[PDB]
Amino acid sequence: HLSRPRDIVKRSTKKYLDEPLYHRLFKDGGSEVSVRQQLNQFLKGTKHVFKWEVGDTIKKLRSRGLYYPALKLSEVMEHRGMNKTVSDQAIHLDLVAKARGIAAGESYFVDLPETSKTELTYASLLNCYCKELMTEKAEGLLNKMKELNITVSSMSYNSLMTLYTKTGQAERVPGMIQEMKAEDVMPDSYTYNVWMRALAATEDVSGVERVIEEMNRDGRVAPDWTTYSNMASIYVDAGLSEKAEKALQELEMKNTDRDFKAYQFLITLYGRLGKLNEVYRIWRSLRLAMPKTSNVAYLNMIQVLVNLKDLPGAETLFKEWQANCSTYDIRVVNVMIGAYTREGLVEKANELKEKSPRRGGKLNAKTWELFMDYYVKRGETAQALECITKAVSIGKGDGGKWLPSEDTVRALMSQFEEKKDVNGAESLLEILKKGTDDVGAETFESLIRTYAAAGKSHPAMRQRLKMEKVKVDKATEKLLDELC
Amino acid sequence: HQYQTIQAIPREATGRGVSARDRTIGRIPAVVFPQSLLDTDASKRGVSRKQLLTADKKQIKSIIDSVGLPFFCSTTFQLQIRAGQGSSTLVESGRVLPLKVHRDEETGKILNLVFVWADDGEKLKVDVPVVFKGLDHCPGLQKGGNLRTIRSTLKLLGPAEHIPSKIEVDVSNLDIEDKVLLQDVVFHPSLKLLSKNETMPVCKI
RNA sequence: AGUUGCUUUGACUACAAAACCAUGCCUCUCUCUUGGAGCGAAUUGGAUGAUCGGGCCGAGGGCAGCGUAGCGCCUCUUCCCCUCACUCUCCUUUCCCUAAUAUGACUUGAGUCAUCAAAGCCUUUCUGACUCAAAAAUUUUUUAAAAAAAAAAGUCGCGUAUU
Repeated sequence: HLSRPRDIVKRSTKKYLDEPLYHRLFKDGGSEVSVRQQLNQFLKGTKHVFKWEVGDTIKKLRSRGLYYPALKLSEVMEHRGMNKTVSDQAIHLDLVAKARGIAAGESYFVDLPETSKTELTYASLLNCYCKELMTEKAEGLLNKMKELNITVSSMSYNSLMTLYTKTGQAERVPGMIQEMKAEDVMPDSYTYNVWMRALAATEDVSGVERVIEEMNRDGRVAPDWTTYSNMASIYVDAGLSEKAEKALQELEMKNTDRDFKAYQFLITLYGRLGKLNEVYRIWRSLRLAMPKTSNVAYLNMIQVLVNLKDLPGAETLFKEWQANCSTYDIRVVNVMIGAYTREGLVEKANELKEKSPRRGGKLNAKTWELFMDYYVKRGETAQALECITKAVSIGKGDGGKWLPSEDTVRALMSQFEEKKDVNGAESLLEILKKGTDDVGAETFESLIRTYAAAGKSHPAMRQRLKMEKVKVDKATEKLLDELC
Repeated sequence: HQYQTIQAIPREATGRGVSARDRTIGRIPAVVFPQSLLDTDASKRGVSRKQLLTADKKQIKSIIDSVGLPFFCSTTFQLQIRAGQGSSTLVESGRVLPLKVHRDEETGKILNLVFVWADDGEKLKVDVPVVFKGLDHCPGLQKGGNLRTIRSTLKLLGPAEHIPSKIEVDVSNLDIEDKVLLQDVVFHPSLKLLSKNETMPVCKI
C-alpha cells in the first residue's frame, strides 16, 4: 500500500533481517542475559532494520523494564546514522534517566540543542523528576515552564499529583485540579484516578462519590477498568462491600481485552472480600483466557485460597502447577511452605524444601524466614539461629541484604532471657552486627539482663558507647553498675 | 464398594470454541437436569434444576475403563458438585442417572455428557441391555445347538434406588430348541416394564 | 617492480503515553506470534413426545412333502427411517458484527542529515552460569573396612481387590 511502503514482509532479505527485530531480540527468553546476548549478536551482523522497527523495539524493551539494552540500542543506532527527532530525543532522555540516573539525564538535557528543548523534552524531564521524588527541582522546572509559556499538558499535572501523593503532601491535589481546570486543560482517566486516591488518603470516603458523578457529567473521558480498580481498592480498604461489588462487576464489564493484570486485580480483590464462588468464577475465565497460565496467576490464586482456607484446593492447584510449569518458581513453593508452617504440618513443608532444589528451585530468603517464624512460634532457638544464618547468607533477590523483623527479634530475645542462653544472645547480636551498622531500638537496650546468669563482660559501659551512641532505659544500669 | 462418585465443576461459558478449549485443557462439557424439563408439555415442565457442568478426563476415562462402554446409560452414580477443582466446599450433591455420551467416531474421546437427577423415589424409564451367563456350561450349546441373541435391551420403569445396572438370565438349564420368555427374567417386583413382550423370548437355542 | 589491502558506511515513517491504587518474596520467574464467553443469524443438530406413511427380523396355527428338519401362499404388531410440535446442550458448513493485523493521517521532482578506525590481538579486573577435581553425606555387594550407584516427577500398557 502507499500508506506504509516500508513493509516488513516483502522487504529484501539480503539487506534487512529475515524476522522483525522485536521478535528476534526475544528469541531465547525475556531474561536480561538473553536479551543482551541477542543484542550483541545482532549489532555485529551485516543486516539492517527500519526506524519504526527500532522505535517499536525500544518500546517493547521498555515495556518489560529492560532499560540498559534499550539505551544501548538507541545510542548505537543513532551513532550509525539514524537521526533522532524531538520525540525520539524525549524517549532517549527518559531512557537515560531510567538507566544512568537523573544526574546523567540532566546533562543530556543540557547537551540537547536549543530547538530540541520543547514541550516533549520538558515533560519527559518532569516525569523523570517526579518518579525520583525531587520536589524542589520539580517545582523549579514548573515555574520555569510557566515563565517560558511552554504548554503544560495533562501528563505534567498528573505527574505532579502522583509526586504529591507519593511524597505525602496529598492535600495539594484539590487545589491543583481546579488550577488545571481554570487553565483550560481537559483531564484524562488517570487524573480522576489520582484525585480519587488523594481523596481516600485524606480520610474522606464521601468525596469519591462527587467525582464519579462529575466525570459522568463531563461525557468526554472514557471510563476504564483502572478507574474501577481504584474504586474497588478504596472501597475494600474502607470496608464497604456492595459498592465494591458493583465497581468490580463494572470492572469485569470494562475488561474487554482480557488483560492479565486486570484478572489478577479481580482475583485479589475478590479474595480480600472473601467470596470463594466468584473467586473461582473469575479463575475459570482466566483459564479460558490463557491455557498456558504463567506462574504469577498461580502465585496470586494459591495465596488467595490459603487466606480463604481452601487447603486441598491449593494442594490440587499445586499438582496442576507441577504438571504444567516450565520454570520452577520458588515463590509458589514458598506460599504453601508458610501455609504448612502456620498450620503446623511441618513434615510436608520439609519434604517440599528437600525436593525443590532437585527439581530446579534454589532456596531464597523468605522460605527460611517462614521456617524461623515456625521455630520462633514453637520455641526452638537453635534452629531459628540456623535459619537466620542461611537467610542472611542468601540475602535478598534484588541485591539487597536481609534483615530480621523487629517483633521477631524482640520475641527471640525474650525467649533468650528465660533459658539464660548468653551464647545464643551473643550469636544473634553478631548476626545483627553483620546485618546492620546501627543495631538498636530495643535489641539490647533493656536486654543486658541476659548476662545475669553467671558473671558479666569486662568493658563496663564502654562497649555500649561503641555502637553509635545508644541510650538505655533508666531502670537498666542499676544491675549493670552493681556488678560493675 | 457399591456405587461410584462423580466430581463435577460448574460451567458459565457455553459455545463451540469454549467447548474445544475446555477439551484442550481436558475438561468435558456436560449438563444435569430433572426429567420434567424433557416433557413436551410446559405445564408438566416444572421447577427444573437445569445446570451446566464440566468433567475431568481422567476420572471419566477411569470410570469407562472400569464399567464398560455400552452399559454406561444403565448404571447410576452419585454426583458431587464443588465450586473449584478439589475444593473442600460443596455446592450441592445427589444421585444421577446418565443417558448420553458424545464421542467422535475416529478416536472415541468423550465430548458431551447428559445427566438426569435421580433423587429418592423418582420413577424413571431406562433401557437396559441383558447379560447371558452360563455359556460354557449350556448343554444345548455343548451338544450342537447355538444360542441366538434375539433381544438386546428391555424397557424398565421404576425407582431410582433399585434400577439394576445389568439384567442377568440363567441359560445353563436349556437344551436345544429351548427358549425363556421375558416374564421368567429375574427382576424387581415393584419394577414395571412398559414394553411389548408378547410371544417373544430373550434367547433361544 | 608487480599484485592484494589502506578506498568510508547508513537513516529519512509522520510517533512525549516513559505518570497507577491490589497481592507483593525481583508480581508477569522471562507473556514474539492464541478469534469471540456476540444473546447474532441459515442448513444441521436433538437432552424430549405421539400421529401418518414405508420398510426388515420375528411369532404362531396352517394350505404344505418324510423317522426331528423344510419350499411358495396366508393372519400380525414390536423395531428402524421419515412427519408434526418442544427445543439450545455437544457436533459440521457458511454469512454479519467486534477484536487483531507496527503509530498517525509533489520538493530522494534525483536531495538533506549523521558517520569518517571498523575488524583482530595481549595484560589485568567486577559479576553470573557450566564442567567439574576431590571429600563429607544414603543404597547394594564383598570381607567395623573396601568397590559401584540412584534419590525427585510425568506418560503408556498388563494382571489383579481395599470406602
